[PDB]
Amino acid sequence: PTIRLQEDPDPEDENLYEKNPDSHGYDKDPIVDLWNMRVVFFFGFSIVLVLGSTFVAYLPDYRMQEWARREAERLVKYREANGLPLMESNCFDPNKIQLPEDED
Amino acid sequence: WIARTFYDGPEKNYEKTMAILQIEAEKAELRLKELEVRRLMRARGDGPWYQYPTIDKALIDHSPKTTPDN
Amino acid sequence: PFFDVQKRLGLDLDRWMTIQSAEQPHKIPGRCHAFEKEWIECAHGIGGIRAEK
Amino acid sequence: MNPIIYTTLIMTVMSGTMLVMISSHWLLIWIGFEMNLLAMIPVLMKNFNPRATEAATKYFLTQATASMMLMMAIIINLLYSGQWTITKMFNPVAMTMMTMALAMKLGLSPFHFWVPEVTQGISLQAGLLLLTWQKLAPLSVLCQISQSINPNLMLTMAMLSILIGGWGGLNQTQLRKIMAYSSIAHMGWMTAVLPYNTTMTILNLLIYITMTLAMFMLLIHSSATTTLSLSHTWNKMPVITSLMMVTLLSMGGLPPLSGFMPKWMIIQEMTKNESIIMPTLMAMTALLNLYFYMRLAYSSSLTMFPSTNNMKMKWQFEHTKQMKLLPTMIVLSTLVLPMTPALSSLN
Amino acid sequence: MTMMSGRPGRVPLQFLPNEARSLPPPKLTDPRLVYMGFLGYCSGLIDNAIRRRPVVSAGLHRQLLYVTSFVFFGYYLLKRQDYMYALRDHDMFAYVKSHPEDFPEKDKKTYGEILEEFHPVR
Amino acid sequence: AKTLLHKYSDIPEGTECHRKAYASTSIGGATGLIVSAYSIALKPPASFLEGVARTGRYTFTSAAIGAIFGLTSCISAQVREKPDDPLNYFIGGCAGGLTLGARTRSYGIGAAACAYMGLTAALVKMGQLEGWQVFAEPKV
Amino acid sequence: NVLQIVRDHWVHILVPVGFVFGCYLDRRSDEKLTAFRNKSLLFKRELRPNEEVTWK
Amino acid sequence: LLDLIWLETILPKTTSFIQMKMSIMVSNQKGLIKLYFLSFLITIMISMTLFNYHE
Amino acid sequence: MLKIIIPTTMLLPMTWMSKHNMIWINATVHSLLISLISLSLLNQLGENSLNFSLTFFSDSLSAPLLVLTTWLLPLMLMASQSHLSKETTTRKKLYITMLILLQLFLIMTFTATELILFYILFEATLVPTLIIITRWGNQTERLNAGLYFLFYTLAGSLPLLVALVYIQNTTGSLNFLIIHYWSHPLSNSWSNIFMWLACIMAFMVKMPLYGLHLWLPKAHVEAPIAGSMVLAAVLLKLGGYGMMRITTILNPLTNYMAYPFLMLSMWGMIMTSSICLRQTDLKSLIAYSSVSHMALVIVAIMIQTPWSFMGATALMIAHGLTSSMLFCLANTNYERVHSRTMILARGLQTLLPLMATWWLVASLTNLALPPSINLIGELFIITASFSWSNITIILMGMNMMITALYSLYMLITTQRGKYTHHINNIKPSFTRENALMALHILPLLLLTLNPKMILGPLY
Ligand SMILES: CCCCCCCCCCCCCCCCCC(=O)OC[C@H](COP(=O)([O-])OCC(O)COP(=O)([O-])OC[C@@H](COC(=O)CCCCCCCCCCCCCCCCC)OC(=O)CCCCCCCCCCCCCCCCC)OC(=O)CCCCCCCCCCCCCCCCC
Ligand SMILES: CCCCCCCCCCCCCCCCCC(=O)OC[C@H](COP(=O)([O-])OCC(O)COP(=O)([O-])OC[C@@H](COC(=O)CCCCCCCCCCCCCCCCC)OC(=O)CCCCCCCCCCCCCCCCC)OC(=O)CCCCCCCCCCCCCCCCC
Ligand SMILES: CCCCCCCCCCCCCCCCC[C@@H](O)O[C@H](CO[C@H](O)CCCCCCCCCCCCCCC)COP(=O)(O)OCC[N+](C)(C)C
Ligand SMILES: CCCCCCCCCCCCCCCCC[C@@H](O)O[C@H](CO[C@H](O)CCCCCCCCCCCCCCC)COP(=O)(O)OCC[N+](C)(C)C
Ligand SMILES: CCCCCCCC/C=C\CCCCCCCC(=O)O[C@H](COC(=O)CCCCCCC/C=C/CCCCCCCC)COP(=O)(O)OCCN
Repeated sequence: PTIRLQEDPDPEDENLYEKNPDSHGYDKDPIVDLWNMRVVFFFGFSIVLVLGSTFVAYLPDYRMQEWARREAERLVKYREANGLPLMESNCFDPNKIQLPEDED
Repeated sequence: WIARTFYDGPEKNYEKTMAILQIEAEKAELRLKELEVRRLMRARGDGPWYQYPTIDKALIDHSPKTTPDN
Repeated sequence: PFFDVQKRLGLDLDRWMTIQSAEQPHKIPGRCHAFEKEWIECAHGIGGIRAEK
Repeated sequence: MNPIIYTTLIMTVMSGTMLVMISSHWLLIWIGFEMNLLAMIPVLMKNFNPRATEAATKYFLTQATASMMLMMAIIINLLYSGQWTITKMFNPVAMTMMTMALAMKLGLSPFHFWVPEVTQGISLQAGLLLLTWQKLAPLSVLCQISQSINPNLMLTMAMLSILIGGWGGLNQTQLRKIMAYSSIAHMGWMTAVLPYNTTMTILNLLIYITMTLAMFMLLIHSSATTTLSLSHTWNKMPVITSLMMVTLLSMGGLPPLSGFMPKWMIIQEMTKNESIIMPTLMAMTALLNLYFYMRLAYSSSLTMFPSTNNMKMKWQFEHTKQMKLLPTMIVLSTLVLPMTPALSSLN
Repeated sequence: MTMMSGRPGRVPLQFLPNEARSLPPPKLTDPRLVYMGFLGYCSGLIDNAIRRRPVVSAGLHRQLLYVTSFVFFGYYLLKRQDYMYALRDHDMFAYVKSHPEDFPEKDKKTYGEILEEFHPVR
Repeated sequence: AKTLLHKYSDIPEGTECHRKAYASTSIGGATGLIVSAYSIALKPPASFLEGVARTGRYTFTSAAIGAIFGLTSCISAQVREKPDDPLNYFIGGCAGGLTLGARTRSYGIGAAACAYMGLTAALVKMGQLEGWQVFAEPKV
Repeated sequence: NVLQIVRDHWVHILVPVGFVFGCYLDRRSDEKLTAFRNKSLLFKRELRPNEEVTWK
Repeated sequence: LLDLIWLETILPKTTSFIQMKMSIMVSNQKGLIKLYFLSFLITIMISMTLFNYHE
Repeated sequence: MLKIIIPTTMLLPMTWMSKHNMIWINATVHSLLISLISLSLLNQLGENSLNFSLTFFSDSLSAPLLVLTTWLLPLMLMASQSHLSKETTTRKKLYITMLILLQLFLIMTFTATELILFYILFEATLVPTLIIITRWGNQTERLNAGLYFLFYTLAGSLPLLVALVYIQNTTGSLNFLIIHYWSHPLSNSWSNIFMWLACIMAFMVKMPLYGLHLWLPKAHVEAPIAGSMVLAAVLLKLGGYGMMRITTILNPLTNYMAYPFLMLSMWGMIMTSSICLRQTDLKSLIAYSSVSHMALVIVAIMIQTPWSFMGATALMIAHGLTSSMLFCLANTNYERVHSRTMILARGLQTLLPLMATWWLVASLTNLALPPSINLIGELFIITASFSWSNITIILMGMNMMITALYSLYMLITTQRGKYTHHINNIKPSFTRENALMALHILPLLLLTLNPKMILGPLY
């Protein structure tokens, strides 16, 4: 047969614009395709995108940034008024630290 | 409104972390102790574990044996 | 591995032939009856690891 | 062969295995091995042809030599201590003889050459029986005498088994030989952890038995003994090839499938002792078994091979005999990992 | 290496000793039991698929039997596993109690007294 | 056997290079003898003289690989005055690999053998230093 | 007429039901970690005259 | 030179070559019981000498 | 966090119980709803993580990755349904099932509290990807690609498992909280060096590290579009997440150990950027660009500074989005002309103007135009490296040049010039493709509007 087997010829690609000039490229069924477009656009842009950005933008301050700022202002005010240094090189009180007896 | 509707206070997460940490630390200490106990029991054989069978003494026949010296 | 059916049912399928000091016919003793009898009584119930020492 | 005779022979094989498994006397264990071999020989020759005869002859020669070495080990042990109970094996020479004889019985390397030949020479049912049921008795004896084992010898044989299983299975187009080499590698895995924990050995044996049963039952369902024969199955039963691919994935050891559970646990156990290098080498070697499982999956499920015309007629008929335990075996061989802690019930 | 086979007082083929009756049984809503039922359902679905039947609708009695059998086996499997772990913990604690020399509770030191080397990241 | 291994290991690293080379040669030779025995068993040589030739070839090569490895490793260790250093074993392994490549008359074999044998010998020295166990005794 | 509509669109409740079940299971999981409720040094507090727990 | 040749030559191609060669070595047996029963004898002697004599 | 895990397991039977012509709609809608639900994980604390239970926890490092995964699922659903039109219903449901299983595994991976559960899930992610590549790929090399994708991973990850169990025998726990609180220094010994290598090389091969990257061009070129999207967007970030987690136990051995990986990463970013300049295949160029960016992330994790960690997080998120967009862009042209040669189809700006606008935005974001989060992460990493050693500004600087070149090169080859005369089947762009591009690109700029949400826990 000069051939190796029986095979179907390679089919040509179908153009969705041939049967539906306004096709949206979702499905060959016009109604199913239109509703696929509608649900994608509504739940992607209208629901998740805008409402999610609004929700994230107004997320309450659990990172405690304003609290840290107010605490810093209080500490700075007290230390400046009392004449103490603004920050100490030791974050732990040396009275609670027991260094080794001998260094020699 | 978001914090009131969707989220709880910080004390809940704080104390839940306390409980989780306590449980996990106890599990870690128990694992280390179990490994040590297994090592000791297998080395000595004086515990309930790693007991290998020996001959039952109930199989011995304590009767005269046709000769005085067994 | 070892399913102790004999011990569970109290059957004694083959334990009668395991040791030399176990009820021979006509009470015929083994050549080393006393030594085996002593070793078995020493090692009984304390486990193989402790028995080996 | 008469169905009554075949049933009697299968029951005799099983009874020999249980006699090995319930005995406390070395003579009774040897007798169980003898009876098992005697009843097993005709099962290999159920469908008569020269290849089956050659396979049965090779199996008989190997098992007879192994049984004679087993008897010699028992006699030497009796000589150095008048003990018949299966116990800590008071003599080291007798223990070496026992280890070598049981390795020959199990098909552990380097006493492995007979397994692919025997598996290839017999039918799929006899191969199923040989590769699943015939492992229980020697492994049970090995579990019983584990305390007196020489770790060097069995660890050498286990590593050799894994290496040889992977390398030999890499070269096979016959499905039965692929199964035999996989069996050799899994035997190595089960024997590697024996001196450290027998519960892991039992768990690995159970998972391997489930996977092998599912694989062999799927190979019986679609009458394929070669790669090219199995490449036609998608045109007749695609669900069978899909389940085959997932089963091969599980046997390869990939998470989250059940085949990952034994190796994982074994590795963990070997790190509870020091033993760091051996598990690493064992996993790196098991990658070879994974490779040829993947090649089989490529040939049968993930691609579509050309078919024949007469296959059309096969579309019009159905499978008459249906294996009842196939779905449960597939499910157990794939979706069982989340139930891993249940292994505590084994000890 | 066998850890628990030679443990004194062990009945050969019991699978559930009387002592295990002293432990709380697993709840019928245990997620492990639910997973076992899921395994039974999967087995039923695969059974339908292999025999070329409607997978979801073919045999409701067969699928029910599959799920019930898996749950029934899983309940006792979980009971035995819990019993084994309880036994392990009991033996461990008893051995620790009876060998104080091997498990000494040494002095606890505060972090203000222990010198830890500092390795800067730079 | 372990007698040869103990004979090799008893001598300190950078001392008595001739004795260490002799022990390594023995270890290499023994390995060659086993390999040739298995090779003859599984692949018959069709003639007794051909089998003798194959045995001699394998045994000589193994002995040569071991001799050069031991000599080079000991010489490097004593020259650098740095025992307990895996680099000496790396040089010994690569020298053995180049010896194998010359024996088989192949550049790729020589390069691969140098790299792999050097890495393996360095790993063996590391395991000796740190106490890594290939066959760990059961402890738990 | 709603029989066909239901038999076609009954698969649209699986995900919301799963979400609600997940919330319930998360609450049940939270119920099992109350060993330090109103006991930490940082948040230890005397209870209000009416309330029973500081958080559920 | 690097990506298509040498990085390929060292890691994956060397591994494939070695595994294929070892597979050919391991699985090329004529199926004669004489040869590998001789191998069994050699193995038994080696195991009796190396492992059994060192206890 | 079962409130996100359970809805995906419910996505499974919904897909398998759907009508033959409604699978895509249901899957897309409910995936988008799940993404909206998962958006709540961004409310993180400043001191510790959100510890949901004994099994799952959410950190500031994992929440953006979870959001990225849940957002990517609908995009892959939209991209896949074009080339699977002629496929039977059962195989379409199987493809959707594979995608759902992959998303479930990734979600459970990014929140596991224990390292061994993380390992199990991070390895379970292999099976659906391999099945997708080797079954729904187009050409014959896909099979080979699958093998390269598999063993390259496993050879790296099998040692890690060993190390993991070893650690649990020494410290008694693999819980990340207990591991962090009870951390101890690593000594300088051969055993510790090999423990370091075992803990690190799996994640290195996942990134992938230069020299260990040969699997990636094959896997990303031979895979279908959804496979490429998930491979480039999320699966590469598993290595970075795992490395950032595991580095807490490797100090101070890390300073000595990192050197070879740092030099490999820098010279390899240079080499891969150079490779992108001479590439006849459009997908291979994007793959090698991914390799370059991941090399930058490797350097960032390895130098181990807070700024470097923030840069790594930002760059990982940005690269995921950008690479997914670029792969979709290339797939549009491939579906039009059924070829991957870059010079086959030219002058596409004349025929497809809005598609050319999408190409321009994607290429602009690839080269890290400010103030995009790509540039934020890149600049933070560069500053950290400069603090590490002032000479690094050379190599990084060279990268910043070469990258731009090839990026614009790609654009200039595809969109500008004159159209090929004999190609007469360039249909107008569909609404689906434009929507896919827009849903890729808008979150990037929205994230730029608020950058602290993707800067990680060190913020
Ligand atoms: C982790 C979280 C939890 C997840 C757990 C893991 C996954 C789930 C469990 C797995 C087992 C479940 C299903 C097993 C049976 C499947 C067999 C089958 O063929 O299915 C076809 C069957 C359709 O057949 P049909 O309806 O008779 O008519 C079509 C013809 O049969 C037409 O059929 P055909 O034969 O002519 O078509 C041929 C086709 C047929 O070939 C197949 O269908 C392949 C099926 C193989 C099953 C998997 C193997 C064993 C399980 C291992 C799973 C591994 C998971 C781990 C991750 C690794 C991934 C592999 O073969 C091919 O085309 C070759 C394509 C090559 C692709 C290779 C990929 C295959 C592996 C994919 C496995 C993914 C997991 C299973 C997903 C479910 C699949 C249905 O599917 C179903 O309808 C059943 C599936 C859904 C049932 C459950 C839904 C319950 C009711 C809904 C309500 C939910 C209740 C919620 C509770 C609260 C109340 C509100
Ligand atoms: C992650 C990023 C990327 C990384 C990965 C990628 C990059 C790395 C991997 C790529 C390169 C690795 C390949 C290694 C060599 C492969 C050999 C091979 O393919 O064999 C099969 C292949 C098949 O051959 P065949 O079938 O067996 O026989 C037919 C022959 O083709 C017929 O042959 P023929 O008649 O034409 O002539 C052959 C003959 C003569 O060949 C010729 O005809 C022409 C002359 C060529 C030889 C050049 C030597 C003199 C010039 C070298 C100057 C110094 C080196 C540069 C450093 C400068 C320092 C500032 O060669 C010889 O006789 C061999 C004598 C040995 C001399 C060369 C060995 C030197 C080793 C280097 C030591 C470096 C130490 C560390 C340095 C630290 C400081 C940086 O063999 C060859 O054809 C090639 C022969 C020459 C190979 C040796 C050249 C050495 C290459 C450098 C080695 C360093 C890399 C490994 C380092 C780690 C090792 C522990
Ligand atoms: C087509 C033609 C286009 C041209 C015409 C366009 C017309 C104009 C439209 C463009 C708008 C210009 C933008 C200018 C900035 C205004 C908005 C800004 O002010 O809001 C920011 C807020 O923006 C948001 O925070 C960022 C959006 C969140 C992004 C999340 C993406 C949504 C999820 C989707 C999936 C994501 C996948 C990726 C995973 C990481 C401010 O942040 P913040 O300083 O705080 O606010 C302080 C006060 N608060 C805190 C009380 C609220
Ligand atoms: C891949 C899945 C593997 C599953 C394997 C098959 C599952 C179904 C088989 C059903 C088992 C029937 C046993 C129940 C009848 C009672 C018999 C009972 O008395 O046996 C006792 C013991 O009970 C059994 O051993 C328990 C079997 C339970 C097997 C399941 C464990 C699998 C590991 C986790 C995988 C997930 C399981 C999922 C289940 C569907 C005897 O104890 P003992 O005589 O002193 O031990 C002998 C061995 N020793 C001495 C060496 C220790
Ligand atoms: C596609 C590429 C992927 C391949 C990369 C794979 C290589 C990974 C690196 C090697 C990992 C091996 C280590 C395994 C886990 C070690 C855990 C550990 O800490 O064990 C050490 C021991 O460390 C070891 O035993 C490791 C020895 C190495 C054996 C296996 C060698 C594998 C190859 C080594 C060279 C490869 C180098 C990296 C790969 C380079 C890229 C090709 C401590 O044990 P102890 O005995 O108790 O010591 C204290 C008391 N004495």
